[PDB]
Amino acid sequence: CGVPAIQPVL
Amino acid sequence: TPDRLQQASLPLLSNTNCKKYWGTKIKDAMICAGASGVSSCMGDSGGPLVCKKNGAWTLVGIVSWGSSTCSTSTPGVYARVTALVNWVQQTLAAN
Amino acid sequence: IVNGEEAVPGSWPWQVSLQDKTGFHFCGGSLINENWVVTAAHCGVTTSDVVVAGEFDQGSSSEKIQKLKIAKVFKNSKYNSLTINNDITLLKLSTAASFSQTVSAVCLPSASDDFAAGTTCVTTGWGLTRY
Ligand SMILES: *C(=O)[C@H](Cc1ccccc1)NC(=O)[C@H](CC(C)C)NC(C)=O
Repeated sequence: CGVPAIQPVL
Repeated sequence: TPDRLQQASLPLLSNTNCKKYWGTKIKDAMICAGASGVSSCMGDSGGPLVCKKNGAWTLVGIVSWGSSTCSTSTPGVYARVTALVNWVQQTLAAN
Repeated sequence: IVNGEEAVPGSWPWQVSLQDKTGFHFCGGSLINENWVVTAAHCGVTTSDVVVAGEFDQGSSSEKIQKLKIAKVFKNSKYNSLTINNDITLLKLSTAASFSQTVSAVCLPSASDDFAAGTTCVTTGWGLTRY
């Protein structure tokens, strides 16, 4: 859990 | 209402400090965040407030309520997941 | 979210949209596994509502989204609607979500986990961007 395949960019 | 998903980083506040804005409305199963120039608003309710812990995004809050006008200078109030996770665990285990 | 920004499509895989039968988005939610969604108890979800996963642009017709039916609504019995305390509801899906690159679960903390004031976190959603 908690590890997106597509990394978020903030 | 935006068609595309929005995001925003914001800081967590302590309940004590949050009571300076909301007074007694702040309970133990609530956690505040914001008052930083951004704000959750109508339609965001039920959504996530996540914090990265040990490399993984963890659900810390659930968008609950806040300023009637979504003021960015007022903190938003979220359901505090750590105070509700035991119930989540019991519910899944029994269903 | 007021003053937020557009997210990278599919970068918040656990984020779902709760829509009524007319297709109107009224609340957000988070997938904690293939069969369960966590949301706010005050959203007043019913089994006639739909959970939409894998969505980014609610205005697009070309996204491969998953519209999932709700089997049961579990409102936390501790929820107090007068004070809005313990605002949490669990939704058990009739059909399990299909996890993929754009659909997956968020982690849950331990009851004793600590998140200090001052920590910067993130919130997402399709809520109003201007009041
Ligand atoms: C649910 O979409 C919103 C989320 C929100 C709204 C304004 C500021 C911060 C977060 N919650 C509400 O509209 C709630 C609903 C009651 C059931 C608490 N009302 C208020 C005044 O926040």
